[PDB]
Amino acid sequence: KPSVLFICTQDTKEEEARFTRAALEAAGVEVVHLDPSVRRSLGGAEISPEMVAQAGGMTIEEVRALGHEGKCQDAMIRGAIAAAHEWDARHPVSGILAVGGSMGSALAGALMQSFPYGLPKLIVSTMASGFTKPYMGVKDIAMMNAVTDISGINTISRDVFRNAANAVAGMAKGYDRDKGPEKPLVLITTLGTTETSVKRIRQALESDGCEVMVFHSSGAGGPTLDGLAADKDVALVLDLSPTEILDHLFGGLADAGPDRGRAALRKGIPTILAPGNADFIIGGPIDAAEAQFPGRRYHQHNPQLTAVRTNVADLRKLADHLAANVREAKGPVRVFTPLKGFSSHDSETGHLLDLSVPGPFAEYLASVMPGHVPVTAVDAHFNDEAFSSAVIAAAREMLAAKN
Amino acid sequence: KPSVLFICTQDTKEEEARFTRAALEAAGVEVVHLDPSVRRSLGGAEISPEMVAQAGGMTIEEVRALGHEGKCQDAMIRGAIAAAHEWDARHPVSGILAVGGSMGSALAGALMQSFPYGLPKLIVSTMASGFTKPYMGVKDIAMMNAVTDISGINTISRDVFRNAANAVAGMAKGYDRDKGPEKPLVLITTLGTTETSVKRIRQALESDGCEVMVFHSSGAGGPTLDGLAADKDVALVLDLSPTEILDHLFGGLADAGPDRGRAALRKGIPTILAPGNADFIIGGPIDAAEAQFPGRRYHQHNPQLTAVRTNVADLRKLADHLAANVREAKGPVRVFTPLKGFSSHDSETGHLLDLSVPGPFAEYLASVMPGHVPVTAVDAHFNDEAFSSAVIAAAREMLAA
Ligand SMILES: COc1cc(C(C)=O)ccc1O
Ligand SMILES: COc1cc(C(C)=O)ccc1O
Ligand code: NA
Ligand code: NA
Ligand code: NA
Repeated sequence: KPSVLFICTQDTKEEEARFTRAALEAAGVEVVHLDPSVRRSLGGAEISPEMVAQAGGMTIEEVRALGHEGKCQDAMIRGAIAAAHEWDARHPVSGILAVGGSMGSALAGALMQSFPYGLPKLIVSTMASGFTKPYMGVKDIAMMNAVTDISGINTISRDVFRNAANAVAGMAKGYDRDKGPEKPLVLITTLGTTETSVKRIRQALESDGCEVMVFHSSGAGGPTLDGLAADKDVALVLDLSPTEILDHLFGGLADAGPDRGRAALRKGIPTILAPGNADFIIGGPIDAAEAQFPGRRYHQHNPQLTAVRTNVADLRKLADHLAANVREAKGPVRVFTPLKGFSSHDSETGHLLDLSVPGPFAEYLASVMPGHVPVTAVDAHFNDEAFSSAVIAAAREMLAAKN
Repeated sequence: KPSVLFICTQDTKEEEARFTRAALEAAGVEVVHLDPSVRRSLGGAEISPEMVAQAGGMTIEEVRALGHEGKCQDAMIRGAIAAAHEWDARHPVSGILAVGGSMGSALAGALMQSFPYGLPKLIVSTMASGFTKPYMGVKDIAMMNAVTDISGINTISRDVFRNAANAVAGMAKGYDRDKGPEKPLVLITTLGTTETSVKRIRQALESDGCEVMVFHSSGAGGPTLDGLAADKDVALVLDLSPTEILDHLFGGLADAGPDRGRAALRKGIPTILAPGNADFIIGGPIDAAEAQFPGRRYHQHNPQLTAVRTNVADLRKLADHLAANVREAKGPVRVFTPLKGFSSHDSETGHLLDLSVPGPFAEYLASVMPGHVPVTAVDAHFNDEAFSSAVIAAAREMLAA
């Protein structure tokens, strides 16, 4: 029998998970239930909430002690993705089914984007608003809504759950993981403010036959890349947005701890580094951000998040940290850095342009990197075709290397 | 074996269509391929493009010569829906799978919205924008997207098509159309400018246990309601937006011919009429709309569509036509009309407001409707809670009768 990874929190409405798991089993698959609940642990799940938390580096006690709703969701996203790949590496699944509200669907979307293209993936959403919007697109994720007003406002339809179980079971029984052409797996980090070049890079390498995954470097994406680099078969890492490292260095909101970006280097995966988004630290709401980082220029991204302009002194600490990471690398590394700005905020159309910073940064980064890691300073903005073209050419050389 | 209705244009996706059909067959279903192609008519489709066109009342050559995105789409939607329900009438399907771009996905969505809640439904879209947006919400339609750039930009993936076929076959093999309680079926017409009250009406009757289908009355929706009313077990029709009748009278863009709105009445289904959106005729872009409909007032709804303000005389013609239709009714009919405006364009925060029209229109409408059909003039706007509540109360009485 094929195995389906089933993602569903039991702390709310435990009958949804019970019903859907029974419908999967009745349709002829085995179930591995991953339960990322924070409020209560009901039992009956292969991957318990406690296991989920710890896979991400926190005990559930520590997760429950977070006083920040965003950081708490990030911890369970990080844990769920870590636990799912740690499991799949040893016991491969043939499909992923998720049932959740706004937060649970968002967690499932991120997790599903980190599994291979073509693996069956289905989210059953239970919020009245639209489907979740996974980062940079739905990709191959199938979506169904279970909310109906028939028989009562905001009924959660068991007919949808039954249809979803029968669908995923059908897909899983038809799925042949070791089929089709093998596609080298390329992992990329980005923020919205570096998507222009990241999209060009993605499209070029996919055109070559690679499978490219793109992760949002806002607190959980970088850790997803790091987990894949350690536990799955990755051909190339393009760690182009070190937001989570820079925020770690200065107390920003994307802090994901000190080991961000080290895994690929320790595994010896060919890696390209770039300083996308190094023009800002991510602070909180404007009044808090200004209080935490006085005397700077700010851009209010949304009500919760403020881009805080960096300076040369800030980026020398980033350079030092990246150089130390690279000195631990067990495989090849290249570094590319743009001379005319790091993101769309740091641009002629943005609110944080400061052209005095890229030059000194590039010169210092080259001085601290070891001799076997060349730094290429590109006379372009990050989002210029000249910069994506330079990264693409380098990626293609690293992917052409023979065993 | 159960059957799956498979919607896919072969004139642009022939390889994908044959692959996906084969995958459905391998997974143990029979396939009914409905092919709404507009360029070519390739072999193997149960419901050919020619049938899609003619089931709606046009030859495929006539559809091709429209040259016009909206008129072509409306023709193929009307035809695809008529042909699909005609097939299903005698040979019932157990699921619907569609594979298409922007237009094919939208046609599939409209067709799926005219089939019962819970019947397996999956749209695989092939446009880069992602999923299509079915009118007033996805409800029970499942969505996938097959675009990928791997091995070539704007590829569409065999892995996704195979997953989609396996999914719908699995759902169809597990589907029991007789499971659960019967839901009384209620059909409603609307435009975006009457959605505020229609949403309340839908929610109240769904919460009573009804299945409610809602149709956009822009050229294909009304005809879908009429087809269902003629041929299916319908508990109640709320024909609250006679746009397609008004545009037939004046040559507007939602014209769907002379029989719009008659089927439910001729059959005898309990029906409520209202004059939602009677503040405007639908014209084309503003310059052409002014030339077609001179001497009026206009509101540019989007670059393609202009709302052309109606006047007293126009609405007396509409009332005459509605009354003629009602005199043919074989079952209960009631009428509700709002005294403070017919749509969100005809409101204090709308660009077509004319509060001098609803009062005299309501008087005239009552005078030409037969006396056994009540005509209630509500001292509210169409989209006010008082108006939806009046319609809901009458709907409940008519369902209980
Ligand atoms: C959290 O993700 C983002 C934050 C910013 C800021 C804070 O400007 C920009 C782009 C992003 O994708
Ligand atoms: C074609 O559908 C619509 C047209 C209008 C106009 C022409 O104002 C308003 C709402 C609609 O849902
Ligand atoms: Na949940
Ligand atoms: Na549950
Ligand atoms: Na939930």
